Amino acid sequence: DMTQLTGSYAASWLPWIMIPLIFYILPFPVFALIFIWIEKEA
Amino acid sequence: DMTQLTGSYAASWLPWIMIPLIFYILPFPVFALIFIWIEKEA
Amino acid sequence: MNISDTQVFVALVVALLPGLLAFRLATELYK
Amino acid sequence: SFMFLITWRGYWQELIETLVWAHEKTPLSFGYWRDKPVALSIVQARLVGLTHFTVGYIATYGAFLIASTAGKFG
Amino acid sequence: SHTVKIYDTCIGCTQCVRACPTDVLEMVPWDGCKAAQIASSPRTEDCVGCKRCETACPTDFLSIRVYLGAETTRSMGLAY
Amino acid sequence: QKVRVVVDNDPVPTSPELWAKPGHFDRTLARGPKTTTWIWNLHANAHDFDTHTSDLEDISRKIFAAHFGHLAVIFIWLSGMYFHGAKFSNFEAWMANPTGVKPSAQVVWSLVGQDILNADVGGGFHGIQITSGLFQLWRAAGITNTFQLYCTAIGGLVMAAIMLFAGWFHYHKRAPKLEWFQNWEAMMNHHLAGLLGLGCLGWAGHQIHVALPVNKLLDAGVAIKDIPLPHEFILNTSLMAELYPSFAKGLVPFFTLQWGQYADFLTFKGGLNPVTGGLWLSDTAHHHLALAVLFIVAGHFYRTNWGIGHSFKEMLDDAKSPNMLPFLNFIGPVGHEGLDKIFETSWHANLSIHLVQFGTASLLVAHHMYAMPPYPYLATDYATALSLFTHHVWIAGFCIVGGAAHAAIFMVRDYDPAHHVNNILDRTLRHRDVIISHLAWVCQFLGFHSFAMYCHNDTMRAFGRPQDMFSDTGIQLQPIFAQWIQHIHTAAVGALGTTAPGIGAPVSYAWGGGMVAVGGKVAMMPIALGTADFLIHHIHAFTIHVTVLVLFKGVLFARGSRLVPDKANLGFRFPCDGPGRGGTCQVSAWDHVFLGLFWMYNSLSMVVFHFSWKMQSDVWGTVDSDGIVTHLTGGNFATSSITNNGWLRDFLWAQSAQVIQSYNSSLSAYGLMFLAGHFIFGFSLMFLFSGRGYWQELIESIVWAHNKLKVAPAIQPRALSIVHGRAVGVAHYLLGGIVTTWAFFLARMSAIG
Amino acid sequence: TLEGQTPIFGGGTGGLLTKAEREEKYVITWTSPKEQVFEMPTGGSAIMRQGKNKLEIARKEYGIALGGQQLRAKFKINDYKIYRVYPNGETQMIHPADGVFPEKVNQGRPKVRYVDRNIGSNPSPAKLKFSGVQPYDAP
Amino acid sequence: TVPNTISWSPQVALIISASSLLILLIASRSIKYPQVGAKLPVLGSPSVGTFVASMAFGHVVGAGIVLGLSNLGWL
Amino acid sequence: KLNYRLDTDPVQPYKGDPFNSNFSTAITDSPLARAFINNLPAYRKGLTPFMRGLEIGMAHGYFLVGPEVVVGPLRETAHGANLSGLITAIYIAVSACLGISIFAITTFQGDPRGAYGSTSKDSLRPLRNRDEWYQLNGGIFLGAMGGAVFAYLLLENFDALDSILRGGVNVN
Ligand code: F6C
Ligand code: CLA
Ligand code: CLA
Ligand code: CLA
Ligand code: CLA
Ligand code: CLA
Ligand SMILES: CC1=C(/C=C/C(C)=C/C=C/C(C)=C/C=C/C=C(C)/C=C/C=C(C)/C=C/C2=C(C)CCCC2(C)C)C(C)(C)CCC1
Ligand SMILES: CC1=C(/C=C/C(C)=C/C=C/C(C)=C/C=C/C=C(C)/C=C/C=C(C)/C=C/C2=C(C)CCCC2(C)C)C(C)(C)CCC1
Ligand SMILES: CC1=C(C/C=C(\C)CCC[C@H](C)CCC[C@H](C)CCCC(C)C)C(=O)c2ccccc2C1=O
Ligand SMILES: [Ca+2]
Repeated sequence: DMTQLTGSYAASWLPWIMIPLIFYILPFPVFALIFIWIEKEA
Repeated sequence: DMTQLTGSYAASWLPWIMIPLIFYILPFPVFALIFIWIEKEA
Repeated sequence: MNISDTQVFVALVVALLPGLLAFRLATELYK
Repeated sequence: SFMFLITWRGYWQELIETLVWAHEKTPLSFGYWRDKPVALSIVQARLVGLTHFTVGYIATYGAFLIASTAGKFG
Repeated sequence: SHTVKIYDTCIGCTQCVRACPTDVLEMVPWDGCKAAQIASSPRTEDCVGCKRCETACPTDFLSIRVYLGAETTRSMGLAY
Repeated sequence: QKVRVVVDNDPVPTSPELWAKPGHFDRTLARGPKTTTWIWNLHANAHDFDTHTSDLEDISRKIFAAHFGHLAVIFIWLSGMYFHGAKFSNFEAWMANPTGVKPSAQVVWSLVGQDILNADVGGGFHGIQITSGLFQLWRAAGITNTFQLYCTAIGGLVMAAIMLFAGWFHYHKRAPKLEWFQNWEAMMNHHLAGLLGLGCLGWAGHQIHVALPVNKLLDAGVAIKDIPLPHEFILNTSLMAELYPSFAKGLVPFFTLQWGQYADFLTFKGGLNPVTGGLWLSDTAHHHLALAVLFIVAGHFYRTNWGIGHSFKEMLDDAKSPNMLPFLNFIGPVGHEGLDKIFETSWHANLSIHLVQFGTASLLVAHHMYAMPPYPYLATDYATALSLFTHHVWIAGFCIVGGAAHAAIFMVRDYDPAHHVNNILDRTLRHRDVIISHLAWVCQFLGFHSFAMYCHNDTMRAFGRPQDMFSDTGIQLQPIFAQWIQHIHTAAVGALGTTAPGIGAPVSYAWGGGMVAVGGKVAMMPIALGTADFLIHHIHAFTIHVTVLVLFKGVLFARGSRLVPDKANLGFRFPCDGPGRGGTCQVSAWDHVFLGLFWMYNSLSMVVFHFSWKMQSDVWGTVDSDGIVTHLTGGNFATSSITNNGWLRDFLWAQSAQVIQSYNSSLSAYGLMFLAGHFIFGFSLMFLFSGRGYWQELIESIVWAHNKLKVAPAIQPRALSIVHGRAVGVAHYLLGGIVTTWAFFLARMSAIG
Repeated sequence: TLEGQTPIFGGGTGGLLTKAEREEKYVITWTSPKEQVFEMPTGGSAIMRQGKNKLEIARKEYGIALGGQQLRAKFKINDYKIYRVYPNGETQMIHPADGVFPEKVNQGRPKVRYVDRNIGSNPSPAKLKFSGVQPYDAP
Repeated sequence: TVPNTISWSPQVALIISASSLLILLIASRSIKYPQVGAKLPVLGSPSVGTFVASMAFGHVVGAGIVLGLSNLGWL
Repeated sequence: KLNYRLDTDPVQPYKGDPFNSNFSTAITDSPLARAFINNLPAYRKGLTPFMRGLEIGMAHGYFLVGPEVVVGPLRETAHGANLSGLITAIYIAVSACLGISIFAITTFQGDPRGAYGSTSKDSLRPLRNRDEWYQLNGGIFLGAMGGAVFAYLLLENFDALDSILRGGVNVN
């Protein structure tokens, strides 16, 4: 059916979790890591 | 039907929220304001 | 035919004017 | 890109100063800059504007190139 | 801070010192020109880099040169 | 005694010696050119009179004389329109068949194939279809033949010569003293009662005695030749009584205050004339007559020489705390006291206010003329209706930017801190960060909640989720307050109940009340407002607020800022204060005008785009015998204008078909000018994106080549100054963009209008 | 401590900010012959008192602009001094540095950042690679 | 309907004459600068400018009153 | 001849200092404005930093659920709309609390820059210690989660609450 995102390829559940992880789950922690890195006192 | 409070007047949802607000939502905060007012040290 | 929703809302907004002026008078009398 | 390329730095530095005043005088805004906000440098503005100009240049033509050919053929 | 250098072509016209908006420059005794004075930059920490001094300098080429360097609070002209 | 005429006799000799002395007005320019920058400076400072001399009296005399010169220019231009409409026009053919003939008053010669531009405009005539509305204006004035237009053309030339002599006379022979120019009360009294009041009365006389009788016959269907000349309605009083019975009573009802007798020709109908689609000429006659009385009465408000009247100084000095309203006392204990010094000495401050109000007036002209078409056969002439709205919108925008420009000039040059001590002007400058920061915030709120919701609509539509869009069929944003006003204004005339019983028809059919059609085309009909109108109106709110932010920041920070505290000493127009402080490019108030010009263009482009699309989609069209209206773009504004892909596709791409396919036809000039505008826009980007340091170095190598061949000029070539490059860039940018829209609008309307 | 009476000013938005209390602040003091209206460096008008005045300013350029372009040029006041005030209370007088205005030559002032050559004889940057020495700083 | 206007009658003359007279009594004793310019009893000795102003305003107010009354059937 | 008229000025210098970039206005210095602002949980005298965060989070988490319930992409069904609103409030609050954490990490190194330095006198930013910011952050997160869930429970049981507030539960 064409009412939902699906995948006929192997392990189609991988995009189901990797797209949220890379794009709106991990990026804020990654920004926090970089922000701490670029603000550290000498 | 006469199994519930209803209103044929305009904006009958107003008593639905205004009666709880004046009578058992806001009065305790109001009493808190008055209690602080009448106990303040000189 | 009683008043409409707009009339009730207008009265609520209009009543704010004596509401604020009552607060101004009450605090002024407290001085 | 036209904003970065046409408007230049001193206009934005004066505007940022006004926003700096507003933040300091607003209650409940507990945040405060560790790095003082300044307008982008003169050279940086040319680079940033050129980057937007180029990216828009490539994206606009790339979309048109693909759509006008793939829409009329395979 | 910015670096301000004065070269030997200075004629001691005092125009760079008068043009400086943050009092970076002063005129010191000298003997290389008829005016018997030369510009000096003892307070480059207060230099903002406006290059008003270079505009005022009448010699060709400039007797005073400003090289923009590390940016500080007062070199960026920040009141905050 | 206080108001008197004092002049100087022969203050400036009339000699052409200074004609051969370019730059004589400026001390620096008088020495002559050494570089090409001198040439540009000569033209840039030509009319900057306050830099020619510091004498305010001499400055004021230059203002007075130059204003006569500009009046002469306008009279020559007006004479040209009347002459071309009397010699190279199909005006007589159009007067016979207004609904089937295209107005045309420009004819081209046949030398290089440009005679193809002589379009088939009907009436057995070949020429360019004009969109200025001259024919509709002349018909409403009672003009019926080309001879009357020819007489007006000659009169315009005579008035141009009189204006030119007046400027020479009042500068070289009898130049008024500075005290004469400072009579605020006398000037207001004479310009209210004598200029606006007497002009309205004089035009009311022309309408009642000429325009109404001629137009009543025209709308009745009688031929041009059968209509008597306008003076016949004055001599033969029997003719004028047949048309309007009340003229049988003469002037008796006027002097006896029985004005109700005059109701037959001073009507109060409202609505539109069904025959022509314009406003009733009897309605406009009573309108102008009421204006004349109101203005003349207003002309006795100020105290000149007889004790009676109000004084500007007394009024201003009283408007302060605690004399204000209790909630308006924040203006401080000084208030408007000290503002009188501004109007004594600052011409720029007055120019700032007056340019703003021409922007207000021209905006009212644009909005009120499309919705209440005042001329016969104007509403159905879609080419003219679109051109008139667009032209006056653009004129208003330039005037508004000019008002902000000369407000900044006043602050830099004429403002004196000693005159403004804790007054409202001083207090405004002392909380300028308050004003600019709040204005910056509301600009971001408006931009997010107007434009980013269009981006929301584009993404939802692209996703195939129309239900999540901001639209009438999705998440609705109804402009309820504007809808409420339309209902109130329709119910006022009887079409918060009947608050204006005297008007029969609706004041404007755009608010409701019905539809008017003239020649099988819609003159005016209700303009419904939905979600698409809510979004576009808040686009206008966003763009206007940002244009205010750019200009008002420049005025408030013209003296200086936290970055450059002494910008006033640097002047109104300077490029920068160097790369220091991180970079101070475009800090002066002049660059805020320069940046504000772009934002005025961006704001007004969407205003005329909103007008053009909405009128073509929901108002203009053709009416069949059954009363069914098919619109020019088929009502696609509601569903297509809610995304900017719809603007790109259904407005820019779709409606540019006429101008893009105009080659090998009479509209080919619009096609050529369409590309011409695109060229100048791209050409301007060279000046805006670059800097003179590159160009000066490039000129060095070019000068080397000329030096190699002993052909280097003595006037050394210089790159344009930093400010000059910005001025050239913005001038070509606005010229290119406006010409592009001009050809886009006119080509489409000359074909389907 | 710095003595003087602040000019009559009703308040403004261009005054001191957090930087004055955190990093540094500047004070300009001068003596005027009469009470008169001057322009604050950051907008608005203020009234300087009859005696000796004291104005707190966010940046040193404000003092140079006020003292140089208004006090000296317009009001013929030549005794203005600019101090730098630190949050710890330390105050140092920075203008005029030695009591004599910089534009007037004064004995005992050394030459600072003077290059004993014309600007066209600066070495090429290729000669100074990896040495950390700028061409204008080269001997 | 067009508001009713009445033919000339002594009543409209009375209203205009009274309105001018009342304005003359008030203006000569209330305005800021009377007795300015060339001089013309119970009045404060108004100047020619004050008198012409009072009569002109008497016509303005009088016309408004008579038109307003006639419109409303004597209000 | 010079009259500033400051003594009768409705708008005075803020806190008697004319050079602190502020005015004494109805918004900044009126008795009602000061009473309301200074008694908000961010400024209320004597509150522990955790208790400040608990009240602030409680109020903010509660109302943050609403926007996605009514105009969100799951608004077609009541159960889905409530879940999306709860998740949106959780995501926003957790993002804010992450920003608060890294604010405390970077601001309080040595002597903090700006308004949080030792010599700063910013009356609008009174949390001058790193410990206070972490205690505030704990209250912010727990309050926001609790307020968001409280709004979620009321919206999920809206049919029961509607009968509750109309007396429909008194039929049987
Ligand atoms: C940090 C902290 C802080 C704070 C607190 O604390 C603040 C606050 C304020 C107040 C006061 C006001 C109002 C608000 C609003 O409405 O607006 C905004 C919005 C928002 C949304 C903002 C935001 C908020 C916060 C940031 C929150 C955060 C949270 C998150 C979630 C985190 C996340 C994290 C992760 C990791 C990513 C404002 C503002 C302004 N801003 Mg401002 N902020 C800041 C930050 C920042 C930065 C970074 C920048 C850069 C981008 C800027 C910018 C800006 C501008 C342009 C302007 C304007 O205009 C405005 C004004 O002035 O008016 C008047 N600003 N501010
Ligand atoms: C009732 C008297 C009267 C009238 C009608 C005017 C009209 C005008 N004045 Mg003016 N003025 C007056 C009294 C009057 N002034 C007095 C008493 C003073 C001294 C305080 C001034 C001081 C003054 C200054 C300082 C300036 C003006 C300017 C102007 C012009 C403004 C531009 C405009 O709107 O174009 C209107 C366009 C027109 C075509 C109007 C007609 C123009 C002619 C000259 C008017 C002729 C009318 C005359 C009664 C003949 C009528 C013939 C027929 C109808 C019977 C306008 C022509 C400005 C200007 O542009 O100067 C040139 C300007 O800078 N006036
Ligand atoms: C009644 C209207 C009016 C009047 C009397 C003035 C008067 C003045 N303005 Mg002003 N101005 C106005 C409207 C007006 N302005 C408007 C509407 C704007 C907004 C655009 C401005 C923007 C403006 C700026 C930004 C500046 C002035 C300046 C000046 C002063 C010097 C004039 C000057 O530079 O010569 C004009 C000399 C020129 C060479 C300009 C001609 C070139 C134009 C731009 C080309 C126009 C293109 C053409 C119409 C279409 C294409 C032509 C074709 C051949 C391609 C003078 C006091 C200057 C100043 O120093 O003030 C103190 C200044 O910097 N004004
Ligand atoms: C550089 C090579 C490259 C690129 C551009 C992409 C691009 C993409 N992958 Mg992918 N992938 C790659 C290599 C790459 N792949 C390899 C080698 C593997 C096997 C381990 C996978 C396994 C994989 C899975 C299992 C999935 C994707 C998915 C996707 C899509 C969403 C992004 C995502 O979830 O990443 C996921 C990325 C990984 C799981 C591992 C990526 C490993 C590569 C080698 C990292 C490369 C790092 C890069 C070179 C450094 C950049 C430097 C910086 C300066 C730019 C996107 C089209 C998703 C998809 O199909 O959505 C529809 C998805 O679910 N990828
Ligand atoms: C409120 C003023 C006003 C209005 C609404 C009109 C309306 C009209 N006039 Mg008219 N006119 C006016 C004043 C006005 N006039 C004055 C003062 C004169 C000269 C003394 C004339 C001279 C005149 C002639 C000679 C002709 C007209 C014609 C017309 C009709 C064509 C439409 C038009 O002109 O645009 C409508 C205009 C507007 C909507 C606005 C412009 C009016 C002024 C500029 C408004 C100024 C307000 C300003 C922005 C605020 C100032 C600041 C504030 C502090 C005071 C229309 C019925 C033509 C016709 O044949 O009629 C059918 C025609 O041939 N008029
Ligand atoms: C389309 C191009 C474009 C855009 C988007 C902007 C945007 C802006 N300009 Mg601008 N400008 C432009 C062209 C543009 N300009 C050009 C060509 C010029 C030359 C004349 C200027 C000259 C100019 C001046 C002189 C001024 C501005 C100002 C502004 C700001 C107005 C406030 C606002 O709208 O906030 C809302 C922001 C937007 C509408 C931007 C688009 C946001 C998108 C739609 C949503 C993004 C969603 C999300 C956040 C994305 C995050 C994803 C993550 C991965 C990054 C804003 C940042 C003014 C300003 O700063 O005042 C505050 C101001 O003074 N501009
Ligand atoms: C806006 C504009 C325009 C214009 C328009 C028009 C058209 C206007 C008009 C205007 C007018 C139209 C005006 C008028 C005026 C008038 C007057 C000023 C008059 C006067 C009169 C008198 C003074 C009289 C006298 C007498 C005699 C002679 C005898 C007996 C007694 C008596 C007293 C009655 C144009 C487009 C161009 C341009 C742009 C802008
Ligand atoms: C200023 C003002 C105002 C405003 C106000 C507002 C803005 C409000 C809001 C409010 C709000 C917005 C509120 C909220 C609140 C909240 C709450 C009250 C909550 C609670 C919660 C809870 C209780 C929770 C719990 C929990 C937890 C903790 C855990 C487990 C689970 C549970 C759920 C149990 C107005 C305009 C009116 C008027 C004027 C003034
Ligand atoms: C192109 C450019 C120049 C170069 C432009 C110059 C030097 C002006 C040249 C003007 C010419 C000489 C005017 C005449 C051009 C006509 C087209 C000649 C007509 C010839 C007839 C025979 C047809 C700048 O100087 C500059 C300065 C600052 C910012 C941007 C720029 C910039 O973009
Ligand atoms: Ca029960």
